[PDB]
Amino acid sequence: IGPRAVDVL
Amino acid sequence: QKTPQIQVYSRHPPENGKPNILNCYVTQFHPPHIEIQMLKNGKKIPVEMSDMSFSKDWSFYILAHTEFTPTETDTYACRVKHDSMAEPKTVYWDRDM
Amino acid sequence: SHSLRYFVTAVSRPGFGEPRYMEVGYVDNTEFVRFDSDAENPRYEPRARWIEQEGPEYWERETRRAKGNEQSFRVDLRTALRYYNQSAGGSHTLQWMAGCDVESDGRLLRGYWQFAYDGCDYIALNEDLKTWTAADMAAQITRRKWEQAGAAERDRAYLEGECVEWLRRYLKNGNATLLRTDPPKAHVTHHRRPEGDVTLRCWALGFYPADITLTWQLNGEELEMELVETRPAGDGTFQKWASVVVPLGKEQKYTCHVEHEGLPEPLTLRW
Ligand SMILES: [K+]
Repeated sequence: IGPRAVDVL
Repeated sequence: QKTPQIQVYSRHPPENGKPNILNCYVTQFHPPHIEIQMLKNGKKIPVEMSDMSFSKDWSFYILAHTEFTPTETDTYACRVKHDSMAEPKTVYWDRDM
Repeated sequence: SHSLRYFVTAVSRPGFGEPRYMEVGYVDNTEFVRFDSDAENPRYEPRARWIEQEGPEYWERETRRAKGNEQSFRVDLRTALRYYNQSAGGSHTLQWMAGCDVESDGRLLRGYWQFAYDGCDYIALNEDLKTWTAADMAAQITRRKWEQAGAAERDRAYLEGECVEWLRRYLKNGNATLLRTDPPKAHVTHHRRPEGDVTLRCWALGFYPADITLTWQLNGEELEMELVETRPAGDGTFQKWASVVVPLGKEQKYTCHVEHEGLPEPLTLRW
């Protein structure tokens, strides 16, 4: 299963 | 801006008369917006396009293809327009490559 | 060793509306799932038979994760505009690659978590899975926010944890497809040139996976060779050729050599 890019630039 | 590299080639070794697929494989471009057309004797063929992918160096790639039946005399090409180039780039199919 | 990787792209669409948002998952370089916000009712979709064995829970949780990521990417794109002082009317792209390379013994060999903006390196998780390399001043601003948030700790937990665990599960369930091989079918073609000499072209066709070595030898020494990039047939298999120019009548002194993981041993052929 895939990752979650919860931290934003 | 990265300039697309193109190969134009058949699925199977090309048999004059035997039905086949023509591919136009386009790689190493950025940005991902691209226009790809396949030509038969200079005229636009009405072409499936793979879904887009990018490679580990971030550059995009895609596969266009169309069904075709090679003859002694029909010429074929892939024409690509992309923002990295001033003008559309046309690559002609060479049945030996 | 084996790898599980996700490749994600967002492309902004100036005017009004959502960016294009795409995710693709791979096991050892072959696509098994995809998400595409341009589909009508966009869902995570299977791209091979083996992953279709997963139940509706998998499909639903993955679809949800993708849609959550779409929102983070939307925020990311707007933030990037502000950091670079760019206008709202241009298209911009943000790409991300994340995943794990895992050894035989189950050790994590390398974890990846990295981003590019408009095709250039932006920020990357270092091999230590604790610090970030920042390409520029924008990415240094991002780095400070991620250092304060403890991003790397959570990222590393995914890469060491779920990424490894799910890769093992996928290999268990789908190893017939994921580990399949199709050896090359090779032949040589012969093309007389106007100059009176001959091009010999060694073709490798119908092979899987993509990695291959093609060489030409003369009196069993290597050498003069033209060589196309490996290319898809369109049916899941790959093609490559290598060619040399030789005297007419001396074709027999040249041999073409093909190495590929699908072969019981190296192939040697001639015209
Ligand atoms: K997945």
